[PDB]
Amino acid sequence: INENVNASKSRIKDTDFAKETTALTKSQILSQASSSVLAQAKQAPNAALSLLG
Amino acid sequence: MAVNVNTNVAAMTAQRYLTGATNAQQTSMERLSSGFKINSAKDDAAGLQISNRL
Repeated sequence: INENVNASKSRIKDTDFAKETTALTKSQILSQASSSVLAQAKQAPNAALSLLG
Repeated sequence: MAVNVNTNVAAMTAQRYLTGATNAQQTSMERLSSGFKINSAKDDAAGLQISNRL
């Protein structure tokens, strides 16, 4: 009974390392993508400035 | 045809195409940062419904 209970508790509480590592990598690439997008977007008011004159 | 000071139709054309390009740029930036092609129903209504149900 203890072996089966430990197995069931692992199914519910213990983490899946493959899925979690995949999710972590996906989150990291998403963070870099948002970094690049934000860096590009921080330059539109520069285009506004170059028009003034 | 004449050379005027009060109206600048070429300026209006440039402003219109500039706003169009800016809107396209903002849409592309939103899709790139979000990672989703459909971030509102105006992108694709049936696509949004299908993606939500899936």
